[PDB]
Amino acid sequence: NTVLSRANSLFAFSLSVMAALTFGCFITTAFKDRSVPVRLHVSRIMLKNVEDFTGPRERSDLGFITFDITADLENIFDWNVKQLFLYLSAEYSTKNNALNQVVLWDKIVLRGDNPKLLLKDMKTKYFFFDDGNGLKGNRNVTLTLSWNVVPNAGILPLVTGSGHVSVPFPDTYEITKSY
Amino acid sequence: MNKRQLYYQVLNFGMIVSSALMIWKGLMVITGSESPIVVVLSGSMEPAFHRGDLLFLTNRVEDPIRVGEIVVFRIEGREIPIVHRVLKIHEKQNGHIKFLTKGDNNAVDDRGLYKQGQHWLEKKDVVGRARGFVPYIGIVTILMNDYP
Amino acid sequence: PAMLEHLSSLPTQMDYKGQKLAEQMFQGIILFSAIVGFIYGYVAEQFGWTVYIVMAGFAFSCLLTLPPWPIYRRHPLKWLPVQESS
Amino acid sequence: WDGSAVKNSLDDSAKKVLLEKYKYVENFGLIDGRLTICTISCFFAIVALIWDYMHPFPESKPVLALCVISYFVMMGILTIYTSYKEKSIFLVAHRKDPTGMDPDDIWQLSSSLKRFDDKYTLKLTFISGRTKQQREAEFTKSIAKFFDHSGTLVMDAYEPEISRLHDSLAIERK
Ligand SMILES: *[C@@H]1O[C@H](CO)[C@@H](O[C@@H]2O[C@H](CO)[C@@H](O[C@@H]3O[C@H](CO[C@H]4O[C@H](CO)[C@@H](O)[C@H](O)[C@@H]4O)[C@@H](O)[C@H](O[C@H]4O[C@H](CO)[C@@H](O)[C@H](O)[C@@H]4O)[C@@H]3O)[C@H](O)[C@H]2NC(C)=O)[C@H](O)[C@H]1NC(C)=O
Repeated sequence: NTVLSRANSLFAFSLSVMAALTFGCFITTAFKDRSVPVRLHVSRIMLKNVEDFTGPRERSDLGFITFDITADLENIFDWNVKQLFLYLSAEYSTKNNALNQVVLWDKIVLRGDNPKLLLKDMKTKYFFFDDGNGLKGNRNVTLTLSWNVVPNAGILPLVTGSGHVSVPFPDTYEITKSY
Repeated sequence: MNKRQLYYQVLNFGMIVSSALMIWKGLMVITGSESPIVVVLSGSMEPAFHRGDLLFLTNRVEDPIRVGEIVVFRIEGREIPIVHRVLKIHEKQNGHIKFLTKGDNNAVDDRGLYKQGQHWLEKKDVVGRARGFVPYIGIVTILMNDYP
Repeated sequence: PAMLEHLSSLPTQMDYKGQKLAEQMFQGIILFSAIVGFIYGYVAEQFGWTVYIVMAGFAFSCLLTLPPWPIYRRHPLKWLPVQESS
Repeated sequence: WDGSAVKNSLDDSAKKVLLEKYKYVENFGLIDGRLTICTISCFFAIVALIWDYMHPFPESKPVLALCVISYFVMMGILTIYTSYKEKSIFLVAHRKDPTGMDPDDIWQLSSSLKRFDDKYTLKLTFISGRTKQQREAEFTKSIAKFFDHSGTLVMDAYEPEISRLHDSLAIERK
């Protein structure tokens, strides 16, 4: 009847406030182009029981990784960040030109749970799987901590923090005695 | 004959449906591969990525694949686009890429693709990499798709 | 004749410049709520205050939009020149 | 509620009193140009849609990109074509029996009413081929004074403007 004027007005103001919130949200995610890294410090390393697991599926190699972490996150919190995520870049090379990498662990970190992230001798339940059992004879493995976050409505960058640990490896020894 | 009503009908109808379908095709072209803009429906990703989100999609324009990234691919048993996370990489510099994959909040791999002896993701069994997400329109479009 | 004056007989029998200044006030209070929203989001440093200010501004726009303005309906010719009777 | 109702109703009444009193043959052709551009756009749109339905994508990327860039620049030239030729001029009519005379002295007419303002404008011009010169008559008025919500948009209240039109046509055509 006569509510068509109110209908046109509600379409106009609804598209107006929708346009206003969209302009606000990409001006919000526009100016934060710069990112900041994190720091990694590992005291010692422990490496044990690297064994040749002769299995029915493949004849692969199995090993365990145990280390310590000390870090800080008091300069990484942002205004539109929601979730903090971990993944471990453990890159090495084999004899068949295969650049391998195995991740270790992750945490569902919310803003306000833990002000200082430092803990010793953790054990990762994820199986460190070797592809074509060429780790027996490697001379270096390296580790570098990286992370990933999600914004409110923006893009997904990955920022790898600076810091790497390089650990050698013996020739042929099954139950590795490390200090 | 029918001049004016057929005139304005073909005008507004063809304008709306042609413009919508070919800006969709323009997004298909500009994303490199096919790569439609998709919506999330996973349940095992909810502490990491909530329900009802739009996702854009970038592709292989002069960049190789890395680790620590969402990867969307085909499920051929149901023919459904499903996204997970990458966990393992295994490459050789001659043109074949075979690696493992495993989602978040699970101790279970992405089963259904291959057997236990073979790697899960081949380089041709992939859709791409999503850069961006919209957290509000996805609930609206899945409630529109769930309406008959 | 009289066979075509049925459905096309409703133009706006109201003011013009009064609704001009009214829509100026609507866009003004919307931009004012928006600017205090993002400066209070910049000060208080979380997004839920900006959400609450935007939703409160939308609710205030609805509460200033829905009312009839009966005085304006009673006197469209208060500012417009007075129309004649057929 | 919007002005477009009284705009197109007054345009229909103007065309009705034109055909009822002045007896001239209305024509078009810019509408036929709109037919041309919309049918050609739908032609290559449906051809590209069927060609993408029958063939896979990465062997169909580049010429489809060329087609969508061609459609974008075609819509751009269509937009500037509309903004440069079809502002408000809405009708063209030609005369009867040009026995030995050149087809000139042809009039265009337009109705101007801006966004939510009480200032109606009727601008009609004609090309007269005696000196190849245009003459334009303008009306800056308002119509909504006398009648009421019942909608008395009758000829019996608007006839002096048409009287001015036909005796101006008489004193200009001698
Ligand atoms: C540990 O084992 C490695 C290999 O087994 C030996 O080789 C060096 O490793 C370091 C890193 O541990 C390398 O430094 C980085 O190299 C990157 C490219 O090199 C890659 O490819 C070679 C191919 O042989 C691999 O050997 C190597 O491990 C890498 O996988 C660069 O891209 C890096 O640059 C980064 O930092 C700079 C700032 O400095 C940024 O500007 C860049 O954008 C980028 O982020 C980095 O330079 C090094 O190049 C390797 N070679 C040599 C000769 O040193 C290590 O020697 C061994 N260590 C020990 C103690 O045994």
